[PDB]
Amino acid sequence: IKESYAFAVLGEPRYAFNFNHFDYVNPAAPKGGQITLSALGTFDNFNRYALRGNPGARTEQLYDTLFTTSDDEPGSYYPLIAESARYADDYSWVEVAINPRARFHDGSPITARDVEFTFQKFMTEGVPQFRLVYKGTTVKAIAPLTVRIELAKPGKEDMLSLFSLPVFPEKYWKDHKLSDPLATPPLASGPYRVTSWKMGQNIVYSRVKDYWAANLPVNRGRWNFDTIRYDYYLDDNVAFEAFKAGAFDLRMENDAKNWATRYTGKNFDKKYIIKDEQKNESAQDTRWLAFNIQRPVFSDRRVREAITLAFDFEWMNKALFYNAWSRTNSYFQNTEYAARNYPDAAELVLLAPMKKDLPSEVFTQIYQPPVSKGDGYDRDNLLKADKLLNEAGWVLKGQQRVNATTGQPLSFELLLPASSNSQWVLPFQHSLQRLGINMDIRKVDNSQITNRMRSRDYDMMPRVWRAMPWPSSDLQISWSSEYINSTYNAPGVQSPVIDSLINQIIAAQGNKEKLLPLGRALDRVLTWNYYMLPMWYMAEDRLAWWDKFSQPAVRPIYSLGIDTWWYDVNKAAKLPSASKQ
Amino acid sequence: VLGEPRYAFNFN
Ligand SMILES: [Cl-]
Ligand SMILES: [Mg+2]
Repeated sequence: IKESYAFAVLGEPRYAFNFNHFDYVNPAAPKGGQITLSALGTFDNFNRYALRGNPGARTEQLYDTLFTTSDDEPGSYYPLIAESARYADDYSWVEVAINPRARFHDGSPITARDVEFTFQKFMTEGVPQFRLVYKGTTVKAIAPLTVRIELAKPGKEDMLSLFSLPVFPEKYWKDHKLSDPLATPPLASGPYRVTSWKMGQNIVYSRVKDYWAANLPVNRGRWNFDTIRYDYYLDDNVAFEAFKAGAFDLRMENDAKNWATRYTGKNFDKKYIIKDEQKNESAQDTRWLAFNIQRPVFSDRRVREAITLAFDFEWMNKALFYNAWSRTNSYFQNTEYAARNYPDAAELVLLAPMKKDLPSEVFTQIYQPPVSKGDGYDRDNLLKADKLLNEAGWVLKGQQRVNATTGQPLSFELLLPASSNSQWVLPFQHSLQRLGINMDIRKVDNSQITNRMRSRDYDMMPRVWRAMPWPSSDLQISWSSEYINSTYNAPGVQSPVIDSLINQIIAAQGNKEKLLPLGRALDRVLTWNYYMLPMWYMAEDRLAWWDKFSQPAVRPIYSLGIDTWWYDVNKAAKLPSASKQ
Repeated sequence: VLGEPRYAFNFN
């Protein structure tokens, strides 16, 4: 039986038990001031954990958890509600000691019974994947401030995942179904509390100035602003112009042409607005176009390959995007687990038993999305697309691509959020037309796209694959057969090859020597099957803000660290007064 | 954060 104050998914946590604060904070950061942010689309309720609805910005952060993660490590956990934990070396059980100072916003204590209540609330009224993941687990208050967690199989990551479960107050949540949207904020506990809102338009968070955990090491130097306000915009172009007029304080710029040509005006000449390009060498979010492979039009890997050949990234980057983007090419982008080289011996051991069910390129080639000459008319790529289509039974009848048996035109719908800039869409549609393929474009509002995304009610739609710094057991939610309805399986894949590799990843959790070939092997399977069409990423954060903030000397690796920023009185005094807005 | 897709439906 061991006792610890910190845990890490791989290796050891960076911060010793006696640590005072994170390397990437200023412990003396002053409190006060407001930061105003934007959000795209709309929202209709306050329950992030419901089975439906459009949850408001930041409503995933309303609650403290047992342990909280550092932002400069891939997965290290430090005390928040918990003070410590005793556990067996096989990570099949843990007893978590609750800090007696822990409180909800109404001043009532957070107890072991609240943790037990919360686990059962998610098991019985949470999203379906929760009960599937935790079917073999129990969470029990064995003393007023000690929760015991027991797993049916050794599962370090299952255990640490529950360390991030929001701890609900039973006194409130006994009267609200977890699956139902909430028209008003729930009783919560975190350092910021919703204090006003306008449904669909804005949410205002206020700093909880007697926050019980304000001086814990994980919170020192953080949560400095007195007010965090989110204003919603239906149109990113409207949001961008509002930023430049001073309507909100900080913008993450995802539009290449905006960044290249439109950060102009006397607010920039007067140096009221700062631009920063922060390069990062860590795991990267990546953009893809999901093929719904449960729909007949995309059931054939050859058709998915042909449509991928029609996506001229080199032309798009040069002509539309100021060559800002890099091509997506891995589900572990910019990490050690990306399959950037030929398979090594250990990978071949894992893959050879499944060769009957694998594309042969998994063994013979390094995955590379198509490269075009960059003029929109890459002859080699488009002739190969035509041959793949022909071989798949989709032949030309005149200028139209039709099924060689039924005569049905090859046609599919691209589902798009109306809020996003999508300058690549007509170029893609034009390239497809030149293969005889019709792509209908359907732009829909924020709530509709959320509902349709969740149900996979699309032929194709853009998806973000969030940065995964190591092959996590969470891969099963997005890819394994049993979790098909989690809302995270974008292509709709149920493959025994994927299932077996992810089962091995889970059995090898914590073991980096084993996870390295397994992650690379899984990358090969997911990429070579063309389940999605790789779009782009960039290994940098393009940020602009009104010059009213100061920052710690060190930025975290895995977050922008805006929660470590503070309102700088000296800097703000030179800006025009917010009374003009 | 580890475990988020276990707790909630996808958004955005
Ligand atoms: Cl600092
Ligand atoms: Mg289900």
